[PDB]
Amino acid sequence: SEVQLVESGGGLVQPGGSLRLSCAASGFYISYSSIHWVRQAPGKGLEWVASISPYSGSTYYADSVKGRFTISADTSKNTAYLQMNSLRAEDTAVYYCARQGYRRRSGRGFDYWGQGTLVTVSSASTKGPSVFPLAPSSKSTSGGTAALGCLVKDYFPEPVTVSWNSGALTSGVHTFPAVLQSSGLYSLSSVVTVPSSSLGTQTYICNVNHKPSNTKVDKKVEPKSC
Amino acid sequence: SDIQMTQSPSSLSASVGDRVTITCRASQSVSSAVAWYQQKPGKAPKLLIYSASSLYSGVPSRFSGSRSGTDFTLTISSLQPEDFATYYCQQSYSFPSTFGQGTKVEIKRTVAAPSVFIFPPSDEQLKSGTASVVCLLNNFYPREAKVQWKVDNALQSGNSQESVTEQDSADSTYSLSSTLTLSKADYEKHKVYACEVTHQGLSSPVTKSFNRGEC
RNA sequence: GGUAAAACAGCCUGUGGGUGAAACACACCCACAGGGCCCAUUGGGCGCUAGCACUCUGGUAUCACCGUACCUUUGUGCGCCUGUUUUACC
Repeated sequence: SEVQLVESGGGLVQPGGSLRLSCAASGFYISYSSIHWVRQAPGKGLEWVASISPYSGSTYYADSVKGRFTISADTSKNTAYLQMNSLRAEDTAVYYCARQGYRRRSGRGFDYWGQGTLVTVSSASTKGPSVFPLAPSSKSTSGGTAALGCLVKDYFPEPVTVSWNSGALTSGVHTFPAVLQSSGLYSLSSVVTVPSSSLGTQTYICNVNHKPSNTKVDKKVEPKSC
Repeated sequence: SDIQMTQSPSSLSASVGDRVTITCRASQSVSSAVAWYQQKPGKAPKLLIYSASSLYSGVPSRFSGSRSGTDFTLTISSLQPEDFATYYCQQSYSFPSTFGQGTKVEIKRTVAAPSVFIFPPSDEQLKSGTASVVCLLNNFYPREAKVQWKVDNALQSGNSQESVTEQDSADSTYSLSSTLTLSKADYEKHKVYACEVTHQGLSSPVTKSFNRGEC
């Protein structure tokens, strides 16, 4: 849509380290709005982090981050920031920037939001995933529909994206929540259901992205014969 | 002292077409400076209501907000399948800003038995050294489901893990994956691998299986 | 914004309400409380003044009385300065 907030800066960081998140604005000028950061620990609720007011530059902070975090606003780049120092395990969360809308149009509601970026505070090291196919068969066929998938194993940290046929194939798709293994690595699988008659003609490819380890894998999933 | 927004219920289930009420209770006056948000799995919150009772532009009129002193209510006049989400109230009266703990709204629908599919480990995985057997339970309701792994008719314990999708925004169903993890040396000590599923939509439990080396 | 013509307000200090792309800060508007200075003091005045007109209260010089001129003070209208708003044209 018209107004967008595009964030960056996330990733793995050592405990006691630092990260700067960016919030790039489009379709409006951050100088006329208040800009907020809100986080969401995985599985948990929204937690407001900080805000910066227009025309005064006044800044405000949740007590859990006061003195460690610094919000700022570079109007000449139309970009806001969050500088995060002395990060603790409990700072792991998805971080959102949000525009407080115009007073006369949406009160103090947060009318636009970034798509979020994940900060993992961990002393563990980054490892790319292994992508294995989940082939369709007569043992994944039922009533003209067949299931095939990709098994995305042994990676850290979250997240991974999985699309299918470069995003040409969307319906019937299930990408499951990652599961944390006893090794401390994550794995998940993405499955898709397709017309069984298409298993001969149509190529199915799962695309797996794991930015923390620069990994970007395309893996063709072809039928086996059970 | 920071203002608390006490939100209730923590979750609810409602059938499609039901009127849904969510309540938020401020620990001190917040005037009308209250917003409601809808957050869908994987996605940023979206604004529904501002100034406690004003409908954000673009938001369907089946959503509405009301205020009575420090009690704030979000209402869905007729719940739709796409209204599956977690809903949050927020106070913007004083700093620091505060959100309620959220309310996860679930859709109640008719029973749907899962379709059950099994996936033998790939050749590519085996020569790296391990073996994952995947059991897929697809598009079932309700979420409760039993997955039993039998290896040559011997039950497994602590040898598998399950993951469940969020409720589907269109048909209100669930899908689940159970994956049996086994070393290659162990995987080749047995022949039959069976996923056994119990679910309320199934008049009797459904078993899918395969023999090793013959997939 | 430019031009032209108006309106409303303007001693100080706080406070509150609002509006300005606006939670605070800032700017402006609108109220309230308290205070200061001037006066002819149960009350009235105060954006600023070396000026102007008139008036009024006290003086000072002429001076028998009367009358005249200047000062001062009460106001009114100017002159001078600021803020906001409105209209017409460009």
